[PDB]
Amino acid sequence: SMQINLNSTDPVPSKTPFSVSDADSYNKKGTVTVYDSQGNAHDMNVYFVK
Amino acid sequence: LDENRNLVNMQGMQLTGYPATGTPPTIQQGANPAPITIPNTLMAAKSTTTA
Repeated sequence: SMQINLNSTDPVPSKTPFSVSDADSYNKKGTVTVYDSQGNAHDMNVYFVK
Repeated sequence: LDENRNLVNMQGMQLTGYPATGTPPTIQQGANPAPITIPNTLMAAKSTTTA
């Protein structure tokens, strides 16, 4: 569970579609972590294009 | 600054932060804030492509 709120003065991210971390390609970034059965951890990035 | 110039308190512990990265450095608000370093670095010889 992760919740976001936005203001719509944002443009199209000029470089569309989104890509991992190129700076113009997302209106916001989000991060959250998950787990698996080995006991590892992954980190997830969440991005928004509007 | 520590001797790596990672910012630390009286007991060497790293003052984590949201990293301005990319070029120009852009605030990664919401990335895991982690140990922040102020190391001196060359001012990149980057072109005058548009002036």
